[PDB]
Amino acid sequence: VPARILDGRRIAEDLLDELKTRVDARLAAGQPRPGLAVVLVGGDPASTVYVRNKRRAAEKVGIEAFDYDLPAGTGEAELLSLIDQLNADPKIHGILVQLPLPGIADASRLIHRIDPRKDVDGGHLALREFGLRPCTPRGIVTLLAHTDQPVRGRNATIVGVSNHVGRPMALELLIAGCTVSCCHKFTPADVLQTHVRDADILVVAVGRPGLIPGDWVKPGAVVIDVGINRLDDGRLVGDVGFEAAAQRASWITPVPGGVGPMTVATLMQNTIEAADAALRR
Repeated sequence: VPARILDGRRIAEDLLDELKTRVDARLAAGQPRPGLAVVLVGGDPASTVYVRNKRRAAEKVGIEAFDYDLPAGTGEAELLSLIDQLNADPKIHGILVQLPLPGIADASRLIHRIDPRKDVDGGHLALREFGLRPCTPRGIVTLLAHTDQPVRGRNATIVGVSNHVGRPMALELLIAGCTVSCCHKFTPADVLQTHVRDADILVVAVGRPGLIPGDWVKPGAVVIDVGINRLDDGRLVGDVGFEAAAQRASWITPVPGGVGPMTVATLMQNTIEAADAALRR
């Protein structure tokens, strides 16, 4: 695609650096290093990769990763037993169990057994993967700073299903000097089209496939499409027609799919928050 890929990688790296600073400040203050148990059952290739990315993120931050790789065919009973052991171990601050578990379609009883104070994992929109949860309102500017595209003086359009997720992004773009328009899922299609066609910065957070045909995208635009729509046939698409969009945009977010680095980095952040919460009573 002539458009470059605007993905979670650099915002993740930045967050891991910040998290390593926090773990160092904890160790400077005599506190334990946070421990993360990551459980993998079986040898599914994608899962093995996901778990390796988690453990590697953990080591990069200085969290001690305690690895449990268990054979396929391990039953619910043995997993509950393991979980109970991790629950009881004071050096373990967070517990992640990698899904899916071979032969255990419903993982609910296992997930619920994880002590809530160690439940560090705990979605029609890929907000977490792009640092665009409402609780991180500076996210959209951080993401755009990892393009080579100007912000100030440019036209931004935000297409949102809730006023609530769009509002902090609209706001940060206003403060960054953008001329901003907010369109709702109910905005008439012709009006929507007009505002997409004018947008150098396009943020789409609706969760409806096909909402924005790719050819509407302004040449040179930054397209940030966080919808995650599961189609009829299993496939994942965003709210924007990716192939058509990617011939016009200067930067575009990737087709959703898999577990990106920013999600993993946020799991490390949750681990350190859990370890920090445990120093109370």
